[PDB]
Amino acid sequence: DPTMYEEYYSGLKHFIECSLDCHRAELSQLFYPLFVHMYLELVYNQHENEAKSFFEKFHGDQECYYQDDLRVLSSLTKKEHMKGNETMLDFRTSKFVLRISRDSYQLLKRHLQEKQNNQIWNIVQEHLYIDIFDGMPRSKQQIDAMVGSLAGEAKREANKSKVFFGLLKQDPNAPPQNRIPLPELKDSDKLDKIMNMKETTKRVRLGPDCLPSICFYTFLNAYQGLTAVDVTDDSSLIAGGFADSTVRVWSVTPKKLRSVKQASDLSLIDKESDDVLERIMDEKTASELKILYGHSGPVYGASFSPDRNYLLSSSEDGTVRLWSLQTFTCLVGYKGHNYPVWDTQFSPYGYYFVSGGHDRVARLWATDHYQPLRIFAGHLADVNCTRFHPNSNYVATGSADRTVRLWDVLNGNCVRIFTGHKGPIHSLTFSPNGRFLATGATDGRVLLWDIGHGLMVGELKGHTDTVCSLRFSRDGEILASGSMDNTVRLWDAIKAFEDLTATGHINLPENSQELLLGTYMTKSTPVVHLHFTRRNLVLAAGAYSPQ
Amino acid sequence: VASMAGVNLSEESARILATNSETFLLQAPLQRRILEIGKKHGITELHPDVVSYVSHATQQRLQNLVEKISETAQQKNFSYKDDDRYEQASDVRAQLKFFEQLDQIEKQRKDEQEREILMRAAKSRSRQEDPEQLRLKQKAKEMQQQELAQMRQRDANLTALAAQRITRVNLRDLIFCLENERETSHSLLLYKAFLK
Amino acid sequence: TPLVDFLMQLEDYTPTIPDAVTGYYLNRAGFEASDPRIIRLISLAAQKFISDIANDALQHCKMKKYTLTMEDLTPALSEYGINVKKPHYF
Amino acid sequence: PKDAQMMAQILKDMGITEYEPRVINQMLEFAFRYVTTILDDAKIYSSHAKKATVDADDVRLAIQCRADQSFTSPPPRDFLLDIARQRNQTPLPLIKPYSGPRLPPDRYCLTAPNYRLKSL
Amino acid sequence: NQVLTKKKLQDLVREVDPNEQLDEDVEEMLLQIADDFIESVVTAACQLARHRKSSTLEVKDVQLHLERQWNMWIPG
Repeated sequence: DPTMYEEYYSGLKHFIECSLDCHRAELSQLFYPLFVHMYLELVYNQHENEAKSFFEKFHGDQECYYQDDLRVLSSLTKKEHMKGNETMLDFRTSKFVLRISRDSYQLLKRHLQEKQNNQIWNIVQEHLYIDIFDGMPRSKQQIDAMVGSLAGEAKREANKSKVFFGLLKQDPNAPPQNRIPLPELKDSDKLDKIMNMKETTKRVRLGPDCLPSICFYTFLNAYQGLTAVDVTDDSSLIAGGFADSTVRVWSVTPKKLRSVKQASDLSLIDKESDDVLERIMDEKTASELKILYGHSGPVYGASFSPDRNYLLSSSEDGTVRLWSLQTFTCLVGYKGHNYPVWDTQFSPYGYYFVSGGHDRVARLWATDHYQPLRIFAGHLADVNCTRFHPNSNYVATGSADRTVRLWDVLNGNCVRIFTGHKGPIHSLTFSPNGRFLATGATDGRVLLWDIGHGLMVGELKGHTDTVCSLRFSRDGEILASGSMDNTVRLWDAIKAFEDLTATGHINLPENSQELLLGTYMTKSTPVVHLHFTRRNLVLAAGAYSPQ
Repeated sequence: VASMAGVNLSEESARILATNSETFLLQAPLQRRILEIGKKHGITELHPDVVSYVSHATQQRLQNLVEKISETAQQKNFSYKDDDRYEQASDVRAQLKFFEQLDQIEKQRKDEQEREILMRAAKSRSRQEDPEQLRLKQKAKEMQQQELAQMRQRDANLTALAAQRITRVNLRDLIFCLENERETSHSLLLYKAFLK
Repeated sequence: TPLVDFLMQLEDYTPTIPDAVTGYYLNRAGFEASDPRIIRLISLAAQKFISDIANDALQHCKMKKYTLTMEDLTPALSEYGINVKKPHYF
Repeated sequence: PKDAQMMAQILKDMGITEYEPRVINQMLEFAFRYVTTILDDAKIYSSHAKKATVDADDVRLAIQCRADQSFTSPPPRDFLLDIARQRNQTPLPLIKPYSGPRLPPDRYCLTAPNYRLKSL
Repeated sequence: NQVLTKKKLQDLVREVDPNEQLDEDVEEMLLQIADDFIESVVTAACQLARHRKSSTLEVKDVQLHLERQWNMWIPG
């Protein structure tokens, strides 16, 4: 067996490239998983020289989007090198899904059911799933749009579960209010939405004509590296997570950051007064900047609560920290990861929060328990991003294995798997409808996914480097994208969703040029955050790095 | 012992004086335990001084960990407020007592608002149809005030008739002594202990 | 309370390491400057560690004073259980 | 240099185009630290087996007994999926409506009277 | 099958502090740590013994794994 793997793979490589061009582009999908599963089985059975020869002969006929995985594999030559990788260990035990059409599968099975190639047929039916759809064979630039992950292009039986992608309060896609036990709406929280709809009165309709104004909030000195930004829902606070293990809150309105008075000062005043909150504020402590200490590592996540208290921060030391914004101290340290927590976010109702880390899970916490409630443990690499749905019944977790996964908060089940990115996903955002999801990664592609159909609905390919920030407008009219090419691109998020299967795919339009409303370049400044004011004004924050 | 000025020598000699300032494994099931793992390597029999050496090695592993979790389980039993060399700097917990009083006041306010809304539901010279919740519920409010009077005369009738600190080690103290040492810092036994 | 007395004396004491530099590496690890005297005790403890290593290295140099070489730091840190490494690649 | 020019090719084979000049100097410092603790343990294992020449099985032993302690990994997928389904089976608790600032029990928070010494 | 009888572990705590009580969770985790220690030590000692070309697992093999990976230095 092992000395003739360069005869099995080169025989199937000769069959596919000699096929007709309609089936050739679809049968080129099983070049990459058959190259890795034959290479990893050689190095697991301690056949290093043969493994090295196979890698040298076939690595360069692999698709260009796979270079990073190919480099990790070139390093892997021993068995014990792979026994502690835990990403190729989970790749060897899982099954590549490999969605192919029935018109091309008949040519494949008429070349594998014969005894002439019963060995490569034995590897296919051991290591590869094949998910068959009845339809046209896809084009090469459509197959290129939806592949790219390891154990990628998942089954349609995963993307057929019922997802309550509607907003709460009739919408038939909306979940009930008692599905997830969400917290009560207090009179101070009801007072927030009264002044929120005064901002909505001045909210402009953006569209492709009235392009929004962008106010860049640059961090000027920032010689400790800025790693996390968050803005409150009303543009009042801006948090900064830095590499010197600090969180720094800035007030952007002309209203200094005050702490509440100490317990001796609150005991002498009375409650039940109308002023109460005003009475409690301390004016002795009033700055335009509050520095928060306590992480022993670079703060990677930053998340405000919707009631403008309760800053959240996660860092390299494996803890998620809940900072008060009334006392400006730390309250809780959530130690569930032993590994760098790459992101955290509060729920849009403010009770639960999700944190994704290097240990390839995302935990669901509740700010009341020292232990999590849900563990979302299906990714094969680091959970880079963690985003809540606008109804907070679903959590989207992008990751470094080039997949985006929706997770139901009930039962912890993965209800959607979105594959088609070529690099690790570094930004997710939801549409304000709740129907759509924009994801960005290191390939500079912004892929727009449907959530009810579990189908990608568009691909935005204007950016060059890693797209690290996405946000839709408050109306949903414009998706704003910020990346490391120091550009803030605006995309038409209405013309991108004009059409709303069983083939499990739609013919993507190649329409990025018509969906770009504008590109604005920053002065040597990577756009770390993008925020939309409730009057539809774009805010962006990024450390100025002269580089 | 190989290092004469070794740095873990001064640790557990000053740790013991910090705790002063406030296993012997079974030989019969252990000897079967060593031999079964020896089948996977070809170590078919063992030396008779090994099964008591591993028992002395397991003791100095856990005694180095029982002493380590005892000096952090007594770290929480140091009350500063009895001493008056220390001064309080920032109490968030009394601010929380203030919050609890404020929340009781808010709940009282909400009850008053609900009563006002019920009264409005049928405001007239005479009680009005179904929304006349004022006629019955307001009488009940008066009944509830009469019931409070009870919680105050029971405090009066009975008055007229009348006329070595123990240290408990939590799972936090064991987890705190696992992520610090190099072994069991990135281990599946500490990772699972975060959920126990 | 000998150390409590010492820390109370540490106000009006200037250590060899500044508190703007000792406090920088403490803020890097989450330790925030609540009290200057605590920063000063941490600075003095670090100084004692480096000074003790240096004095042991000087006894080794006198046995084999003047220049401190990596072959003096090697037996000085060996009783501490620390194996120092030569550069060897430059 | 000789070994420092190979270090710039290990990074360029991993696609690292931009790096600080102190990056090569301390990966060589780690590579020197790693080989002088394999070979230091290799002659300890050779003296255990009582042979005057440190041969290839001694380095095979010293590598796999140093990689069993030093280089760990995240937990595996069959371990993460077992603790997930043990945790995701428990239903979500209801919320008390006016409990106040929602926090864990006070021995799990960082809210204590937080004392300091009297200056005298 | 259990090698640590959960009562001699309580005498390991009484020798350190006469006034201390562990929790049941803490005791069970301590028993798991002991079991894991025995397994790792024996496996590596057996690797050293196969290396010395032996079927005997003498202490020299157990003593070497403590000094190099755990730094215990138990008198033999």
